[PDB]
Amino acid sequence: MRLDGKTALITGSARGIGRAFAEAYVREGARVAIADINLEAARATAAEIGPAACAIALDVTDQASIDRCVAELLDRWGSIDILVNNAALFDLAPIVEITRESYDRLFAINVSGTLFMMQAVARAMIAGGRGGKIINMASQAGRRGEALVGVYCATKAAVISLTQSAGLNLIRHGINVNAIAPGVVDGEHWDGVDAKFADYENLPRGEKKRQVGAAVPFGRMGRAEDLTGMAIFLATPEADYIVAQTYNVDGGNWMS
Amino acid sequence: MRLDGKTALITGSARGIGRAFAEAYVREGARVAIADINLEAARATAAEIGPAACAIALDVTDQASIDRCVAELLDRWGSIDILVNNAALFDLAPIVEITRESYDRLFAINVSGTLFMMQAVARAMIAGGRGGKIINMASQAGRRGEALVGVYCATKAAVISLTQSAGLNLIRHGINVNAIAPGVVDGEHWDGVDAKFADYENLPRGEKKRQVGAAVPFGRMGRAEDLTGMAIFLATPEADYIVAQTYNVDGGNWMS
Repeated sequence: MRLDGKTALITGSARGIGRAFAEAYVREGARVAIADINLEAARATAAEIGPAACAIALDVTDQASIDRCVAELLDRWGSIDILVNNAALFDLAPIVEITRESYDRLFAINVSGTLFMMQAVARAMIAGGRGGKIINMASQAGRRGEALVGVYCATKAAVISLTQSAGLNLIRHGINVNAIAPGVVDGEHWDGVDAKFADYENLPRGEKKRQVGAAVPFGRMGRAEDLTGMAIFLATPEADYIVAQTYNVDGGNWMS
Repeated sequence: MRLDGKTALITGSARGIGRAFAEAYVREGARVAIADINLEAARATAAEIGPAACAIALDVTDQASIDRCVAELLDRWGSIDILVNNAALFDLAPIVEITRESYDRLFAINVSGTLFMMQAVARAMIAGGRGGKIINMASQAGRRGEALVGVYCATKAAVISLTQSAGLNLIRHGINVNAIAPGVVDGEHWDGVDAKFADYENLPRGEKKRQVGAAVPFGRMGRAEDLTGMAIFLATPEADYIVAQTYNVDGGNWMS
């Protein structure tokens, strides 16, 4: 019970890593909110997790949806103790092929979504008068640029920047802001991603995903379970002195 | 004449640092384009600099304006050898006071403008078949976040990221992409900026501009003349092996 009697809002937690954190958080005695743009999947996951989880519709790109979300949880819980900006989108393409739609969309969700979601919750925490914890999800992509991932990389670099700015600015109110930077995490999305690289680099279908996983010092592609420990640690008082940091949990993929 | 017989498009060069680069490039024997959103000012500076400089209206936030600018210059010069993305906006405010309006502009001009402007000129350079030089303008603000400069810092962090992604992707076509990161450059704009900080941190009017200047290791605030040397160098062949780098020219304000 490392998170006993605490409330956590996790964005884009209907599936993937977001769901993992939710399950882990609940296991530690915390009440979580499965926020997602599709209320169907949200309710499904929330019901699958138990009485400790509840669903709620959220479009991080829409201010109205953001203010509704926060106000509703405030009445159901009385206070939001932890916020995990997990909602994000991925895409890839060389410089000369980047489209305005790719740019517009990734920045709207990855950057804009994280920022205003932070602002909404931070304003509540300040009012609450008892601080809180905010964890952003960066990525190794945000540490260094890549030839075919310009747009995605740039959004993650921005997240790291915002974590530092928010961190220094909000710590005075007792709010810790830090981020976690995963490396290469397995998931179904790798089917198409691999196809993309295979086509962009003249590589056999499936070679890319193989190369990537073998290049990880640890010796394998990431897993959600590799991240939950840190997700929990940063939310405990044993981390009260950790401010505006981005911790890499990537099996050695990148060293910071 | 280190840039003899070359052409350079410099965005937002009607005034400030952008104008200093243009005057310097013209001194090294190059033909330049004073691109600005205000053609009145653009023409004025072009006439002031001489027969080597021409004016042209450009709004880096509008694809149409971007394509027209490149096409026109291609007819006038035949090729664009150098592109300096200098156009940018500055703004500051605590997290809880950041407006969508502030976010929208800065990202539109500082990030979006740099990316698509890069793509347009890169396309031309690749078609040209003889490569080229691209120089982005970063900032110390892109190296680490600040409490009251969240938006601006995030945009510059994204620039550094885009400079790396483009650098790695375009070097294969003979195009060098790098960035310059100035520290605190003196300006009139500092009049209002100082007022802002003075009001935000309970400081005497003018104390902020003083403190910042005194904190620079070198012993004084930046000047446009401090940056021209690096601007020229990165466009010469002595920098052909320099790829995807961001060089700080800040008198020691930040170390990389």
